[PDB]
Amino acid sequence: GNADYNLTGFSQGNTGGGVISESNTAVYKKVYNATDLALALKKNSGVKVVEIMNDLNLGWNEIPSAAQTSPFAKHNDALTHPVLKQTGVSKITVDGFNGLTIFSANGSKIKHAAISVKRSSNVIIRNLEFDELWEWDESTKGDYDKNDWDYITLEESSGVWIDHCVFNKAYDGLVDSKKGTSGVTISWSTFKGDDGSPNSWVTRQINEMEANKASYPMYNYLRSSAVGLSKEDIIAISGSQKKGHLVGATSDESANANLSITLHHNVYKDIQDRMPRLRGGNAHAYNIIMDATDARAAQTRITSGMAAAIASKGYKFGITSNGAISTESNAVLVEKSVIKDVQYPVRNNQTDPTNATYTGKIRVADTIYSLDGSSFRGSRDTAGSPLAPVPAAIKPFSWNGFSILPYSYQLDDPSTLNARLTASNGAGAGKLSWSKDNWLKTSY
Amino acid sequence: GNADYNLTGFSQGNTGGGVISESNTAVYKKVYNATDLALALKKNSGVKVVEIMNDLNLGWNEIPSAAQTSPFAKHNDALTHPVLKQTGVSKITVDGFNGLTIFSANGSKIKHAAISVKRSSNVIIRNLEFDELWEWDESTKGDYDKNDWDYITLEESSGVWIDHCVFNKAYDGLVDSKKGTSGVTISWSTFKGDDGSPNSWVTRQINEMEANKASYPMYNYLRSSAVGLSKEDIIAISGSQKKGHLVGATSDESANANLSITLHHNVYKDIQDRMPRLRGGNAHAYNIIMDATDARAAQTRITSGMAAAIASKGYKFGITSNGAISTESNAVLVEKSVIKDVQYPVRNNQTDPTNATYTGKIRVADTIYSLDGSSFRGSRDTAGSPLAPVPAAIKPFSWNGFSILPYSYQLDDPSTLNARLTASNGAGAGKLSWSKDNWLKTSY
Repeated sequence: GNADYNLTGFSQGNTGGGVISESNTAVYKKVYNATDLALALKKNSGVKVVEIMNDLNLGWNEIPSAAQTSPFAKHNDALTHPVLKQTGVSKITVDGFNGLTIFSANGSKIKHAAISVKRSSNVIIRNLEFDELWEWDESTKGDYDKNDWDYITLEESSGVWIDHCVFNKAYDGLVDSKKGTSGVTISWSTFKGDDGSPNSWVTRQINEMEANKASYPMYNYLRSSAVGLSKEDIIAISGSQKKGHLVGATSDESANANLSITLHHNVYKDIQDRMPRLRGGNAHAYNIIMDATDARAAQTRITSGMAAAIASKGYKFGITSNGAISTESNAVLVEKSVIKDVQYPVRNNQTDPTNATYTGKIRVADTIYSLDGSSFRGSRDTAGSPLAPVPAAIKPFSWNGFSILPYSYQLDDPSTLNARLTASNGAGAGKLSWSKDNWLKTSY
Repeated sequence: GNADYNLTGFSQGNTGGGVISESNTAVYKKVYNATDLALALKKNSGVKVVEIMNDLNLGWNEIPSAAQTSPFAKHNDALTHPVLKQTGVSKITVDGFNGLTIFSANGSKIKHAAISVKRSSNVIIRNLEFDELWEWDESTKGDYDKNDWDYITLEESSGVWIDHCVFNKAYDGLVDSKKGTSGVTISWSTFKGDDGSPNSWVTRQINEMEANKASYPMYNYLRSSAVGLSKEDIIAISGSQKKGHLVGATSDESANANLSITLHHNVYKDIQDRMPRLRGGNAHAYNIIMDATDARAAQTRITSGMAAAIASKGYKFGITSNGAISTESNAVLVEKSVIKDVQYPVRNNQTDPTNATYTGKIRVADTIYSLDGSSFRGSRDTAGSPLAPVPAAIKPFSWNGFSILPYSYQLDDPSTLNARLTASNGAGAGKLSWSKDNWLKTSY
């Protein structure tokens, strides 16, 4: 039952904005447009609950002039997506809030904006879908290093629960946790790539370039006889999301040791990397799914000779196939999860395998794994395990600062997890239909 | 002016155990004896603040039986000091801590024990004096290569602030940083030798040998007609501390590139060497004093013919006169400091001056220097400077991995620095008397 939906993990104790009546207009704000949101989330507003009432199109050029002020700012410019070049892209900074809930009753969408949570505590964000924050990268040749658009970034914050949300493609990260942010739980959420339908977000981006190839040199090269990718090939390869969760963004900073995050009952569908990528702190994932089936299929479209031609011109275009990554003395435990078609599911050092300073600790327990039709269920520790950490000499697993995790939690069997998380009442926004006061609660 | 006491430098971002009330007994431990310390510093104890309440005598043979267990272990045996042969010497290993402050309210002493910090992050150590961890070396003939007793060793750790501490003689090093440890600041601290008073620690060691000369072949040789040193001469020459800070202990290890350390507002009185000695990484010293006046005086007791007689028998006994040393592609900047009676204040290659791989980068900016009554104020780099790096071909200075230091800081003028640091509210333990909660803070 509904206790399956309880707050668990490192965000334990977070009550957000509390249980507040919708009639308490001073502290419960119903948001219908960008101006309402700007007024509600203005620093020191004192607002405790923000109810998003409908989809919000929050790009810098489409919002009312009254909304073009803190907490909204113009983000880095859209350079390539025909829609985003019109709408613009905003960055909305939630700063200094202590005890805040942002939710919608029926899975409203947040489009064309990044959210940054800074210097805040006890923030709950639930039942929202995040979309239309990706575009093709010409400027940095496939590296996605310019726009810096991420759906949610947490900085120097404490106690954050993101739950029953859905995230689509992003130029950079989906949910990143930085600058010592502690007490994060992300649960019951869907992270997915583009599905390649004929009017998909990615297809719309590619169709624009196909009609004007000379204006997009990387795209033009990929389509040219030097490489030989079809437009359909490029849509398929571009469908998967390049980056999941960056937990600790700067190398060898001691504030990273304070990062803590729990991921559970989430689906990561065609996410190429960072589930999570950790530096220094403590991350626990249980009952998650990393299903990279479509990304793995897309990789079949790039042969070795094509890959050589792509890289020979300095372009990055292809499929990364990573799962969980622990670096820089971090601790990651994955348990009772399902991993499909991820080639390197368990990584312990990204920077220099013979420099132990860059190695993290990582362990996987009772997890189902499949690669190209293989079948394994077990741990990272048994001889020959396909979940063994690579590539550095292994640092024996232990948490950082405690012997056992400081919370209890309920575990499902991984063999039935895919059915549960992909059901009509599974992970994501707009799946759970109950009275809206339930979105303010943290246990059932 | 309490902001003068702010945490700065590479340990920025370290908050230690945080602000915790002394009434919060689960995580704030008052330590009166070795057993209390052993319980508080046991791996995974979860303790955040350790308040040392009084001087601690922590030798392996003097502590309670209940304290003879991890995190305490027996160190290498005392072979020569009459006191240490009775008390024994312990090694206390702080392992796996994240966010820990160890302090005392009034400058309590830690005696007869080495502290090793391993695999830890965000550690603060303040207002403690470290003493009685030196003895005469017969076994390695003056090399001090056997006992391996150091007051503090940091290994594979991140974020360490040592501040308002005092260090006396040690067999080996005072504070060493190893195995890729980064984010270290040492500030407002005193490092001093023995003062040669009639019951000083060094005098007690020499008196024991004077009464039993045949049992100490090196001491006996030095006193013999082959050399002609008096007991008083040997006490004076032994008074200075041989080694300061070893930052990177193994030649050409890739983890050395990750070492970072800031030294500031410290006094190094009669320290012969290693202020700091760096391999590979980055070290910044500002507003420090290296005052080797008494060591320089002691050197006058060894004439050329005496020195030749000492060396001819394979003994090392004398006065090294080094300051800051950068090796193996490391970067050391010293600025706004005072250096007195150090003959070789700036060194760039200890292992083989004809091999550039062993040369480090080093620069000194606006520093006051005096040798045998001379007077200079200036930099490393100007013609005829007595602060020029020796002895290898000079590598142009630059930091490793960054262009400018990743932190901001205020510089005092070196002309008033000696007065400031040797004042009643100057560097060292037992010097600041403010309410004890101030020892937990990192800014003022």
